[PDB]
Amino acid sequence: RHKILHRLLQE
Amino acid sequence: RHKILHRLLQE
Amino acid sequence: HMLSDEQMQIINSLVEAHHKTYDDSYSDFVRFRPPVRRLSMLPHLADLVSYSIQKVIGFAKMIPGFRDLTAEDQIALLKSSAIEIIMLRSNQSFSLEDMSWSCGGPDFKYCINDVTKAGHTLELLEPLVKFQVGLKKLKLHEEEHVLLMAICLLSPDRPGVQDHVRIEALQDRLCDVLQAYIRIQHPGGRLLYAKMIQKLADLRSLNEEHSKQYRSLSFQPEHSMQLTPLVLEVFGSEV
Amino acid sequence: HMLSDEQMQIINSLVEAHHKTYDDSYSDFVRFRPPVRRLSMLPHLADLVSYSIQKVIGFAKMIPGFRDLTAEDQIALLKSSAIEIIMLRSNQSFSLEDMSWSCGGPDFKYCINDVTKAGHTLELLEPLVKFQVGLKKLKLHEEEHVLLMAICLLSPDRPGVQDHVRIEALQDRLCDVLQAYIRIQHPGGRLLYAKMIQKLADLRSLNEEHSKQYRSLSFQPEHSMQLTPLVLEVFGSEV
Ligand SMILES: CCCc1cc(C(O)(CC)CC)ccc1-c1cc(OCc2ccc(CO)c(CO)c2)ccc1C
Ligand SMILES: CCCc1cc(C(O)(CC)CC)ccc1-c1cc(OCc2ccc(CO)c(CO)c2)ccc1C
Repeated sequence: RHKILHRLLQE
Repeated sequence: RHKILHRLLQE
Repeated sequence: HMLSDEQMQIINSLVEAHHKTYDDSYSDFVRFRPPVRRLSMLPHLADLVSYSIQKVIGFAKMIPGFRDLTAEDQIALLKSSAIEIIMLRSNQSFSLEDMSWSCGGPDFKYCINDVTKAGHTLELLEPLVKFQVGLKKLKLHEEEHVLLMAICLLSPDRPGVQDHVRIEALQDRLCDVLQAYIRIQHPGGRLLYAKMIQKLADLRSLNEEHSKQYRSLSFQPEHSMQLTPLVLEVFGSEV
Repeated sequence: HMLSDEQMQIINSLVEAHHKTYDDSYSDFVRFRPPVRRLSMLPHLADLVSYSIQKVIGFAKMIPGFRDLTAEDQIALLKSSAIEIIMLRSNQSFSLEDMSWSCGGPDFKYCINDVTKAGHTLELLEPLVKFQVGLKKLKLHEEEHVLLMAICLLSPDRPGVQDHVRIEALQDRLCDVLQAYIRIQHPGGRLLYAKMIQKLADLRSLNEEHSKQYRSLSFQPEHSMQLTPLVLEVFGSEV
């Protein structure tokens, strides 16, 4: 479910 | 279902 | 008339975001898989593109409003626009002289030939170069160039988008500042805005062409294994 | 006694496979993402490991019998043994002097420090180096070393394996040639075989340790995005 995109979009 | 492994294992 | 504080605050906000996500020294390129002039450039360009996606995301997170959109919408916009933001931002390094992307030094100068060896055909490269040129000619301002990227990323007419209302607004708010700024700050830009939109239109065709070709390559594991997790995820077709 | 034709035919078959999948010049390393001495080595080592998986596969496809096994079994064996074949094959470049893996030149010489910056801890590195040393000391022959790799890859006691019968046989056929060859061709190898098996035993613990740590890293997308499609697939947990 878009692992990387989510991580990069938060922070 | 292991796309790459299959391709590399054939040929 | 003259821009307002809000309109300006946005311009400074976007410009700062771009400077923060676009390194003029290109010093990070040395860390990519080395270029090799049978898809010998695929590794290096895959790393270039992956790296660029990261930057486009960082840029988006700083666009006023975007961060308040739903995580789902953020993704929908990225996955569908990213490829276009990359084509737009790459122009900053495109050189009309040698008709190429001159980045770091000689190693990071990509000719129309180099780019051929990455899995893409003239069917895409021809219009792409055409695009870069026509755009390079608009000699846009850093503020106009940065806006254009924000307008393209905040296009509500993208598949997967839910809140097709709030986004439409944000884009509208961006499109004005551009029309205003040009009217006020760009002498001879009487026809610029309209010309810039025609560019957002060309980006859809390029987006289209690249997608077809990307699928083709993406299906052959001997080629997909050369890509990166981020490139596969963003350019993938998962919902 | 003395080896037979069959036993020998296998030895030449394995040895040829190894020479064909292990480049002594290491010239391919220059094409990996450059090493950087916060997981600065992860990119370069990920590419090293990915590259190695490719070789281990090519080697397996040439082991007599393996290719006749079911595609499913081939995968089961690879996914569970690959990491061990890599530890075994890397020994060919491990140097007791500087306690490191000296490959191409100075750039491709990995110290215990370098390897630390790839996401792994001493909890694994300590026993690994320990393993490399103890093994380097057995001064095995190219024929013994090549066999050992084939015995490890044809271990039927691996999860996912179906035909736990046919494989058990192949391994047996390999284990003999080793016991024979040593008996006949390796003076002072009266205790070698037994010592070599103890090594196949240590490989299981290392395999174990690496798997735990791999999961840890693998779960953090900021780290998994640095890996390769092949590494993710082979070291992944898909069934
Ligand atoms: C729009 C096309 C983008 C593209 C996609 C791919 C893949 O589709 C191949 C499988 C994904 C890695 C490979 C290569 C390229 C590709 C990349 C190019 O790089 C321009 C280059 C890229 C990005 C930037 C900043 O983000 C800069 C500096 O301004 C230069 C120039 C031309 C092409 C065709
Ligand atoms: C057995 C450990 C293997 C490993 C896994 C990983 C990852 O798990 C990190 C996420 C996957 C990329 C990163 C680095 C390594 C790792 C790699 C090492 O490289 C030895 C090196 C590798 C492989 C070969 C031939 O295939 C040679 C030449 O003989 C040298 C030495 C020590 C470690 C810890």
